[PDB]
Amino acid sequence: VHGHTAEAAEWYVPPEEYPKSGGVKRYLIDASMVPLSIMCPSYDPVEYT
Amino acid sequence: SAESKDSLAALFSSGTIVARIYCEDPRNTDNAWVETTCVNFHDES
Repeated sequence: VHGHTAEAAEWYVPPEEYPKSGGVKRYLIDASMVPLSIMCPSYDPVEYT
Repeated sequence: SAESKDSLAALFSSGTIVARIYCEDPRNTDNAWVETTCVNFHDES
């Protein structure tokens, strides 16, 4: 009917603005780069407490 | 028909292969014969 598969495991990516943090934003990553089996060399997360 | 087609995809999401048999097809010969796989799509609702 469609012409492809589903091709989506429904991987979760949280929203950019952290709640109740006064506008502090994470480092945005796509849903196809989240798993630890995948390499992803450009991963630079922000440390916030 | 877009979303109705998606509905059809929902229809196509639950199919059971019920049989894989030899056809009694009148076009059959000694060197070429038809064998069928039957797929049943049942709509319960």
